[PDB]
Amino acid sequence: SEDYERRRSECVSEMLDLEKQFSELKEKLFRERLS
Amino acid sequence: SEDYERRRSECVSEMLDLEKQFSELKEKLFRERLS
Amino acid sequence: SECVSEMLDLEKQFSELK
Amino acid sequence: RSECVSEMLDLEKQFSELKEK
Amino acid sequence: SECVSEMLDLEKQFSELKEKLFRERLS
Amino acid sequence: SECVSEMLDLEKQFSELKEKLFRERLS
Amino acid sequence: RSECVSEMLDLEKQFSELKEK
Amino acid sequence: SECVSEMLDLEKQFSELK
Ligand SMILES: [Cl-]
Ligand SMILES: [Cl-]
Repeated sequence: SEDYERRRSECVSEMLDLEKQFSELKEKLFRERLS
Repeated sequence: SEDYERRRSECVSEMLDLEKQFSELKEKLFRERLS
Repeated sequence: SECVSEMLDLEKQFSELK
Repeated sequence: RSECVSEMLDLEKQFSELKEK
Repeated sequence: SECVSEMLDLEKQFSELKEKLFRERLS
Repeated sequence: SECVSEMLDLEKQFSELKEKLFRERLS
Repeated sequence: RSECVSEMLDLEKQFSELKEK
Repeated sequence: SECVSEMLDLEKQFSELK
């Protein structure tokens, strides 16, 4: 058997994590460029 | 006299605030669309 | 500030939208 | 009636001003 | 109206700048 | 290499989806 | 040598898979 | 998970980039 939704969620959570790192960098660059 | 940099910073801070509201909505929509 | 009062208006409208 | 437009326009210009140079 | 199309115009400018900054800091 | 051009490709897909979602939830 | 490319490709496909339907 | 191990690699490379 395969816990398809558990596995899906672990993958989603990693993508969310990487995308929040990208976003944090974009927000830093935005604030630095305007300040 | 005009505290040009103080005034500039208050304007910048508001723009940062509005843009963080927009970002929070985009992040909510992203997570909901992937989950 | 004009920049600040207008942004506050915009922040309010974005809140109401949501 | 129509700050939406007027305000957007002004804030658009202020944003260009802030990210210049 | 709570300014929707104009709010979109502005958010678009912010997002375009963020994408350009990211690409530049990295490229 | 720490994968830079490929990291940009992916971030671009994420940002494009976020812009589409925002526009849709609001339009 | 080159997971960068291979990994990007796989994760690109996984991202399309996740946002489908 | 393949998705997870690859993402962790990508997260590490993004950290190293910074
Ligand atoms: Cl399992
Ligand atoms: Cl003053």
